[PDB]
Amino acid sequence: AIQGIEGVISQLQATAMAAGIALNDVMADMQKASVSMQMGIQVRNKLVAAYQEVMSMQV
Amino acid sequence: AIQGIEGVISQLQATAMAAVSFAGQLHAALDRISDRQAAARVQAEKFTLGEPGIALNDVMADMQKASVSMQMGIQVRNKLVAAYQEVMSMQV
Amino acid sequence: AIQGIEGVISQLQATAMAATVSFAGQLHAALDRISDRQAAARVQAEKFTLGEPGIALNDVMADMQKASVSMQMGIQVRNKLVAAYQEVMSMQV
Amino acid sequence: VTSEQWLYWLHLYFWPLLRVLALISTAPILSERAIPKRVKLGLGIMITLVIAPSLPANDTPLFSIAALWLAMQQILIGIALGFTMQFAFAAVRTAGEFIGLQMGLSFATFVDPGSHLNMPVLARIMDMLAMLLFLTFNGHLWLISLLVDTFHTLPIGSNPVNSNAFMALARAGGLIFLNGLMLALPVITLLLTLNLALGLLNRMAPQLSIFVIGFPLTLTVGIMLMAALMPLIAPFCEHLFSEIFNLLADIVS
Amino acid sequence: DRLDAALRFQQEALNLRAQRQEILAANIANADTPGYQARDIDFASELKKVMVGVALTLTSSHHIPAQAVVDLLYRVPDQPSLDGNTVDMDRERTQFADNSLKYQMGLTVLGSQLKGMMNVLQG
Amino acid sequence: DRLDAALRFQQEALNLRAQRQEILAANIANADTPGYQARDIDFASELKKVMVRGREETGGVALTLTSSHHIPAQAVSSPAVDLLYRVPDQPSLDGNTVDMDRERTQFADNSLKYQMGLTVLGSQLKGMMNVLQG
Amino acid sequence: MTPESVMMMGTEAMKVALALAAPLLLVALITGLIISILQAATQINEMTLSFIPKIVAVFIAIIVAGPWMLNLLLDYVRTLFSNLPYIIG
Amino acid sequence: SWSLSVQTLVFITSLTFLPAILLMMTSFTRIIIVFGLLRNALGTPSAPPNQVLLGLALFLTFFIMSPVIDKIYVDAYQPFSEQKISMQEALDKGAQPLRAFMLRQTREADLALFARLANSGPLQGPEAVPMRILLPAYVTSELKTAFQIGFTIFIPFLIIDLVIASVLMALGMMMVPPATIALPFKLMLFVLVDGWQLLMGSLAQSFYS
Amino acid sequence: QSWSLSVQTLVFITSLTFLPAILLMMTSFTRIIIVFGLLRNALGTPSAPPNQVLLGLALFLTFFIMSPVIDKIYVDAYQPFSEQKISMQEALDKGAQPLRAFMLRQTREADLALFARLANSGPLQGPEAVPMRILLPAYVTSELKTAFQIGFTIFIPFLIIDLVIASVLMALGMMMVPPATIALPFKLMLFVLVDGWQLLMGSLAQSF
Amino acid sequence: QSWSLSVQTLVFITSLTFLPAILLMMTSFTRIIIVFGLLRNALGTPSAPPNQVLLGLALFLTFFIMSPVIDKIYVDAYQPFSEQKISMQEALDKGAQPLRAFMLRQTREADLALFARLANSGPLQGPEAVPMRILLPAYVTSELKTAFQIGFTIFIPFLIIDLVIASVLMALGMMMVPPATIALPFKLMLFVLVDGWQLLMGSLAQSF
Amino acid sequence: SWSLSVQTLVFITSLTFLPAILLMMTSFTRIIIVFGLLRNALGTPSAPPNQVLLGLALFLTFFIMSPVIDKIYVDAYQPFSEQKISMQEALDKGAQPLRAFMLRQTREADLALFARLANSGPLQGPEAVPMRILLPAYVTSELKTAFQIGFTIFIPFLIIDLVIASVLMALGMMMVPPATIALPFKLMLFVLVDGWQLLMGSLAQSF
Amino acid sequence: QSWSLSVQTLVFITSLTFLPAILLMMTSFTRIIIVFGLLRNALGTPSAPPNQVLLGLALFLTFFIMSPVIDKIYVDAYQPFSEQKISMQEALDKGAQPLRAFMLRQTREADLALFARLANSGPLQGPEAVPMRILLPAYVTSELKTAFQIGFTIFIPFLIIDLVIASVLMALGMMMVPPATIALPFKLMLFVLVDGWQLLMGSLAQSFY
Repeated sequence: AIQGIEGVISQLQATAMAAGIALNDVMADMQKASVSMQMGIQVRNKLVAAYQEVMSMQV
Repeated sequence: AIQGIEGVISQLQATAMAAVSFAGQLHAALDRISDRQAAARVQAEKFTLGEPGIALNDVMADMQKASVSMQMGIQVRNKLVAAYQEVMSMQV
Repeated sequence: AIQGIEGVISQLQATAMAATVSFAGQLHAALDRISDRQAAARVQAEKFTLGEPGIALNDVMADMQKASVSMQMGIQVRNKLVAAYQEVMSMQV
Repeated sequence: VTSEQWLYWLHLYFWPLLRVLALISTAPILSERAIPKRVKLGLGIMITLVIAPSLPANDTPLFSIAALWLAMQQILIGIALGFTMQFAFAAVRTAGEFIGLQMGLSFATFVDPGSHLNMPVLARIMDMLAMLLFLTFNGHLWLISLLVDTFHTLPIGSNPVNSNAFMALARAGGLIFLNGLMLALPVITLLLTLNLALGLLNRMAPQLSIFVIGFPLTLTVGIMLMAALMPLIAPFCEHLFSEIFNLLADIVS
Repeated sequence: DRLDAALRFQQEALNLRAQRQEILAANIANADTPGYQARDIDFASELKKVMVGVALTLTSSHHIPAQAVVDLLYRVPDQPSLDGNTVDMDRERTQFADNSLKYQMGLTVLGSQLKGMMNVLQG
Repeated sequence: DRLDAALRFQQEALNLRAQRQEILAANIANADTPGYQARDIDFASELKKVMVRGREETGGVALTLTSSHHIPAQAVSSPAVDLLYRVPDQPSLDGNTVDMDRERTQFADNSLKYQMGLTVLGSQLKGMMNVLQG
Repeated sequence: MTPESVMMMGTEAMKVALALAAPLLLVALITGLIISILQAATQINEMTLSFIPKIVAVFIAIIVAGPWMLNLLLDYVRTLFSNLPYIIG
Repeated sequence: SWSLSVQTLVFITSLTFLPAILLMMTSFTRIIIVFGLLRNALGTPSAPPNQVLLGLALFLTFFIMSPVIDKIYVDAYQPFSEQKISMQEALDKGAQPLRAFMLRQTREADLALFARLANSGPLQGPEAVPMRILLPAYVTSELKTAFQIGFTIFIPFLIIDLVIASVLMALGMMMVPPATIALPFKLMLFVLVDGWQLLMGSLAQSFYS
Repeated sequence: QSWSLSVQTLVFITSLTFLPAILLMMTSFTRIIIVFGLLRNALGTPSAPPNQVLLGLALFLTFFIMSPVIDKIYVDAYQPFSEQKISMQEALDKGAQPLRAFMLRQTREADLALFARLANSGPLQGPEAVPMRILLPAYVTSELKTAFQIGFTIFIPFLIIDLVIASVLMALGMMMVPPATIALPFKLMLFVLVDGWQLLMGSLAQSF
Repeated sequence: QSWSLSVQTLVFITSLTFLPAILLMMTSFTRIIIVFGLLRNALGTPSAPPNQVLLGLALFLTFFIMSPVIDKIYVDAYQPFSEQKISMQEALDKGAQPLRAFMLRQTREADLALFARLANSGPLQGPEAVPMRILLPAYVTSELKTAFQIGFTIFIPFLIIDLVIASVLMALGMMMVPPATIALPFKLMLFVLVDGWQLLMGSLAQSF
Repeated sequence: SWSLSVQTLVFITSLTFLPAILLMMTSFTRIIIVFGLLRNALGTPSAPPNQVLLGLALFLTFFIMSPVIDKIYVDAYQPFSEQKISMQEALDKGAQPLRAFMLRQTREADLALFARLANSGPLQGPEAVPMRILLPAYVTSELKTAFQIGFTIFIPFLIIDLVIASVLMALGMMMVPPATIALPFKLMLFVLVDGWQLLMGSLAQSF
Repeated sequence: QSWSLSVQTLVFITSLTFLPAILLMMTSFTRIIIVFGLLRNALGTPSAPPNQVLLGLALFLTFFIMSPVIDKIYVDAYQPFSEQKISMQEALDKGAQPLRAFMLRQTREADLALFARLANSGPLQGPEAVPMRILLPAYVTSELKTAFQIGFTIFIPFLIIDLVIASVLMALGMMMVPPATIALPFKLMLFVLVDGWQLLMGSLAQSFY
């Protein structure tokens, strides 16, 4: 993109300043997605529990 | 329906003016697996029939492939159900 | 019974006038289907063990395996129904 | 073939689900505990199923601090929307509780503040009347529509944020008081006059008045006054909802 | 039952293979009988016929249910014997071995179908 | 990213095991074809190569399908692995170097190593579900 | 369904509450005022003797008009529950 | 059609979503919300135990959804069981009576909103609405109807507390809790005016009207 | 005709899942537990006897009340079924009779009429024509109504004590005291001098 | 007659499941817990001693009170069973007797009569033959009544203190001064001075 | 860098203490106590719901932590991506702004008490105060500050109540309770001066 | 003599469940939080600091108080455990002794005597031979009594303020003025100027010594 090339030159300025599919793949990505979804569910559950504990307060 | 064809022409007019999904993918996978299994079964029945040209090697290999595909479908269903149960267990 | 014949004539009058799903009825019909399949396979094995002509061993084994598949069908449906009922009844209003 | 790329679908369906569910758990009527949890989760899931395919999918991994920042952003947006909506019901509850306290309904708070003995029954009456009015004016549909619309204004992707904007929501805490005063005003003032009248009676022969004649008279007068004042809340109800909604529209951006 | 319709073809093929196996072994056993004709069945036609009934009605409990109760083709002789026996050793030995092999194949296919139907259910 | 990087070594080793077993099965299939030099790959060097630079394919191009009625078709495709020749043991008049003892020993060894990779990857994934589950 | 129907719902409800509570409150108020004016006439002032007849009067009020309140409130609730499925939206 | 293994797999998988069908596609939500709200109203948060209310709601839903289930059985389950309609068409045939039942009880505003949110084309008649639009519209309409019913239910039980507090306050007993006095009177009211028959009949009419 | 033993085992072990549901909806557990909770609310203290003690006591009371019905079921269904004299389905049908009679004896007519209206029932006839799926919700509704009727009159004496104490305290002059605080010991005194627990169990048992 | 080992361990684990019910309905835990809750309510401090502290105190007091019964069960029943002298059935039957005697010692004859008449039991000669299904609910009811008696009696000194402070404040004209704020510190002082905690625990132990 | 699974375990475990972080480490206690005392001042203990007060305190806490959140983003969020610093050196580096903020808002007396409670003699410098000594001292300082702000809020409402009672007594009334008369005047004073916005401005200025 | 690794892991994880019980009945926590539960009552604000703030403050104060006991347990018992010079049984026997001494020094003799008599224990030669079953409930009883003593003493200055304010209000003829609302800000004044929180925590810590 024109804006994409703008971003490339921006990252160059940043550097300046700083100075078919098989079962093997199907199953592995399937498991990885299951793991990531479980992680997201657990993190959200922790956040929701913390929020409800905060809001169940008594001021 | 007459009103149904009216709706079809209306959607065609909509396309004129203006100028696949997960369930669809699962349906496609189920159809593919069932079609493979039916093809293997039909070839096996043809061999059992005595019709010429059908080799036992191909029958047995196709049955093997159909079994593997069925097992793949079973595993996908198992996981999918597990993920759905995990999502529905989330406390809101 | 006298009252039983009264009920028969009452059902005949009902048919005259006429000229409803049941989940319990459907479960009873399914359990009957499984039980008669198992009993038919068992009786076939009975006759084949007793030595009666006309019964084949491969048919005996195939009928037994069909009965096993039917019972597994029933067990899985039972598991799903019990899990659904428990999850519905574990909810709080 | 038989790809079914799972990460793409997960990243497409997750963050809109997080934002929708964050709004659901805090938005009034949609956040009431009487709804079973599974109903709320299913409503969020179905709304996300309808909305997400049109949105551009994000590719940030769930196993990164960027995912945590995204989740925090969605939670902040949802709770901000729900709470800004809840402010109006807070104002109505305040006005009702004050009318009830000028009724003398709960006199034990003036002597024992927060002593496990308080019944703001008028506050509850007007709170549920306000909920009924909000249901009638289809405010919840609007809330859902605005939850969808805040994407175009603020996309899922991590975007920079501002400051006094938060103050605005916090400064909305003034409205709860300011609008509450007006609703009361149409009744408390006359009640005040009534109390003033009772004072004139006590300027006569000492004692023998107040706590024996004032309470029943003022209770009946408050009852019939605000029973007549009931038709007045609905225009004020729409005014409160419009204030909350356009404040949300102006400040969320 | 739908379960019968799926397994009907293989069960009928297995039963027909067993019957033809019995017929071939009877041909082998009666090889020395003078005047015995070697009989056999056409597997495909009989399989069509079996693949392509009315249980009497039981009004009450005492009523008794209905009680239940192939065509043989002569083999074309190859060599003329003097005692009228047309059984040829080589032809029927090959047919016997082939029928044994096909019976094993049918058992394998039927077992695979049942095992698939089972692993669909197990869980 | 982190989870993808942590499980990438064993996943790539298992994929390379699969490709090596495909090659060994091809060698076993062509064991009686006259004039077929047995092919095999150096597992360690190719594994490190796939590790540093991602997996690539010789061609694997295919007809594009914009419409829903376009007929799908793909041309020949194969990995970017270096197919090396195995040194023959003893000469043969037909001219193939597929020595069956070597083929079956490599087949069994690759089989066990692929099962080992499956065991390691499954253990890691459970070792992670154990943490997440709650 | 319309907000006019809702606000009417609240008004009629709370007028029913007013009708239920008006006899008891008015009886108590009249008794208190009478006892107060008698105290003023007699020049007697104790804050406890006005509390005595009020309880008796208010309790008699349930004897006399209690059935009327019980019949009015039940009729209101019965009509509300019967008309519930026609004001649904 | 699908192979028998695939059909069995699909049947077993679809047996899982029964609670989802009961909660998001059935009359259960309104009844359970009304019961929870009524229990909140009478002041006994643990009175009819959750299991009793759940069983009553299940029986009410079974009695209410009877014509829809009958139509599904006569139109979809009967031809499917007699090998006249394939497994992948029985679902489509049976999803129509449930869709009609969900439509009648839904609301225009919700339908318009969820037709706009999907960026779908104009829907000139109800016959062009897909399930992806009707599902959440029906859910939102059911939630709003249940909350309306519960909030008009709540009014008398708060009226009684209001009058109790006012009467207590007339006599100067300012330190007497009003809830403890009002709870027996609320129970007496709910006993007198056929508390449950009227509520049961009102909910059932609320569905068939 | 009889079911196979595997089918019998499957049905028998599946039916044990509805044991809490049977105990709650179909037996006397609901009324007793509701009355006990209301009495706890009426005592002035919300959790004086732990929920566990009340639940166990209600279970024992339910067993004692239903013992005649259990005996009738055992004589009619359990004993002839275990001796292999009747089938499982016929045993269940025979054993449903005494429980149906027990449920009918405590069922309000209006509840049964309403739930027959909602189930499209037309010519019902004998009290012995009501199906189980119609009889059960009517019984539950009648039990809830009866429990509320018992609770709101259990509340009466404690309200009397509360009002008397509040009136005496305020008329005497001490209007700043909390009447409930002084009233709670007197509520306990009234409950123990009347033998409230024993009399309450007697009344609950004689309500059937 | 001796149960096989697998049946024995099945019985043991199933019985271990019922442990809280035995603690609540067969030991002295319920009465101590009720008295502690009423005492906490009586001081005007609804949450000063955390529930866990009072539960632990009640558990330790129950263990100390029931030590003689546990010793009798060990010596007479459990010890021969652990040395394989007697089977599990007879060991349980022998172990029931000391606990049954303890529960009969602390029950009221009226409640026993109520539950016997309710259960339609035949005439029973002496306390030797009374079924556990009859004794357990009667013992629970007697424990509830005794706990309420003790709590109501305990409520008296704090009532005296509240009344005297309210009267002292009222006689001074202080009409709008609430007496709870002044009474709570003096309730604490009264309970501290009389060595209230140890005295009340000693009184509870002595009543058993 | 240690194992990814251990990192996940630690992250999810630390997610549990989020209310502890909000209460003990941020200022949330101060705003919540100020809101409670202000509600007690107006004489209505249930006029704004506890939920609304909690959410308002949450929004105020988010704004007043926005500079510290920005410093955390600069020192921890960004360099964790460029991998110049990560895991240990960074979590502590990101927690450093919290340490600076809590040192700023903590009195010296509380820190001195909690040090002599831990026998930490050689604590000489003021930028190396351990978290164990810094946290409860900060909480106690927040309690004192919140009580002081609550008293300052109390002063005008107490003045209004006293004035109303004095005028009632001077006018001849001896039985009329002044709370009923003074409540609407308290509200009209609170609204007219726009008490809420100045209160939040002062709280933000109070740091 | 040492336990097996499986048994050691089982015992450790099982004993990890008793952490709240150990904290309440064996450490200082019981005396602290209870006093807080009374202090928030003395100030006139039951809301006060939130419950979680007070609980965590009590937890930190408890850790600071038991730092010497924890250090002694770590040195005498757990260090040989980590450095393999002791078993789990001997570690459990040895590590409890400093905690037993800490519990005994705050245990009133009367309560200890009461629980001995109630357990029918034989003649205990000296403090060192007191069983834990006798020391635990006696320590809890003495802890409750001491906490109530501290709370009642704390209740004094606020009572002084309330009495003075009420007397001033009544001496002026302002009889209808509730003095609680007036005296609450002055109670907050008293707690602020004297540095009530720091003084109270210092007093508690010194009391445990």
